[PDB]
Amino acid sequence: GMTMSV
Amino acid sequence: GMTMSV
Amino acid sequence: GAMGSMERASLIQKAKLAEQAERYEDMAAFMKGAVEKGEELSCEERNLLSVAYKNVVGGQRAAWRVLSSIEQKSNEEGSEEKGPEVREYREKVETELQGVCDTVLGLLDSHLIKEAGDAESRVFYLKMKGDYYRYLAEVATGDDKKRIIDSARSAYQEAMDISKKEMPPTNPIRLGLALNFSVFHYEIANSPEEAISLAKTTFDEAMADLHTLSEDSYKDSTLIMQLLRDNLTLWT
Amino acid sequence: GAMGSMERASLIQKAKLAEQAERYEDMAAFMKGAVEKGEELSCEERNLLSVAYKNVVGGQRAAWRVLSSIEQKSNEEGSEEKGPEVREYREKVETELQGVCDTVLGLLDSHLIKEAGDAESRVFYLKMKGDYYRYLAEVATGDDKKRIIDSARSAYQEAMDISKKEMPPTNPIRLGLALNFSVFHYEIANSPEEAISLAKTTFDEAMADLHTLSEDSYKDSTLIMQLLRDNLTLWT
Ligand SMILES: [Cl-]
Ligand SMILES: [Cl-]
Ligand SMILES: [Mg+2]
Ligand SMILES: [Mg+2]
Ligand SMILES: [Mg+2]
Ligand SMILES: [Mg+2]
Repeated sequence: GMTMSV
Repeated sequence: GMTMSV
Repeated sequence: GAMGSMERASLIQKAKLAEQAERYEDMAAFMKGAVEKGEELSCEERNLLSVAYKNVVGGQRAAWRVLSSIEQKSNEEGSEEKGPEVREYREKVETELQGVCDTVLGLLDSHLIKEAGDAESRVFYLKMKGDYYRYLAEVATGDDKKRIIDSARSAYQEAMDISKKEMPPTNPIRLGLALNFSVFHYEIANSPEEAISLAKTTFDEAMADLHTLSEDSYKDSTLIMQLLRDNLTLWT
Repeated sequence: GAMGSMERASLIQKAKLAEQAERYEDMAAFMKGAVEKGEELSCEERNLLSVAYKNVVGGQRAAWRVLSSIEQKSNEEGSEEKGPEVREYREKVETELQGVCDTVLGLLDSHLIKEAGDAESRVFYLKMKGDYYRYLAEVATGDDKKRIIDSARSAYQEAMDISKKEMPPTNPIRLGLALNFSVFHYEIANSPEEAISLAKTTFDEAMADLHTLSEDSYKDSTLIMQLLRDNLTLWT
């Protein structure tokens, strides 16, 4: 559900 | 290890 | 104060929004503004005040402990000298924490406690007074440490005396007060036997009164009884 | 600025202490002070700057989303009217978030980006510029929304062009830039096909270069490759 970014 | 308070 | 222009009800509404957003500094500032309107607080409002500041000072205490641990290691045998920065930053966090405690104690003194006549409000506020003097005691190291400790003790003791006279042994405020006074004895007053005795007697008296309660009240009481048991398991 | 009197090295040291204490607002203020000393930042220092502000704005974004959800529900059919408070408090958090983004963008513009000549610093700072315009875009609703979106796109695109020319496909900065530009396409630019294509091509090119790496570099690269895969699994 969470979109991953860094 | 944690002492409980409220 | 920056909240002086906002309606009391709007401050309460925004305190609840800040809680949902986990914005506890905002939540505390909103509830400070609500207290400063000068009207007494309802049960729900008192718990909003407590939740907000407990979370703010809880984060400060956790950070202070991290920094204090680093500082203590830096003062061991064989630790390289790194200058004043660790001490300075621990002092910065400590000063901010003291400021929050002073703010809460100021709200209690002007004028929450003196207007609180019912046992549920008076015991709640006196427990808070004990709690925030306890947090001041955790970082105290100077001339006034004994007086800070005794201020915590005195507030807890007055709350205990009222709670035993006016509340049943399963009352969650009475139980949480006893839990925290027991922690005060163990962590602050160097009195682990008093801490253990208080927690055991509180637990046993509450156990014997559970039969009087509804299912919902039984859940509220047993939740705090389990915290007393957790401490007793840690301490014995 | 309040950090103008503190040594650069002391600011860096205290930024690392604040990170250990999870005091990210302090960490950001210390690193802002270090940037304002006017010297370029080392690799480690750049990552301290990024960590600090990513955590601060991350908390603000999470709170803004909570409040925006509440506000949207309040504007549905059959929702009781509760006054301006939800909007006001969402606006308060939004303004604070915009202020943090503006601060970061100001540091990049005065004068981190113009002094950054090596690929590793220039790509890092241009990715940051894209990221903080993306965060502004998430809350934008007015006349300048298209220009905010294009500012994010332009910064990401310049970073991508340099990274493809100057860095191997497994470079963690290149990988994280591509990850975030892919998120920009999916969440901001309404371009899910571009998002998917970028993430797949980035992943596959990195896969084919892993054989050149040490065990430690392989761990760093595969960590970010897994984030690309996570998004592809969410999106397909
Ligand atoms: Cl400091
Ligand atoms: Cl507000
Ligand atoms: Mg009024
Ligand atoms: Mg009264
Ligand atoms: Mg100097
Ligand atoms: Mg240069």
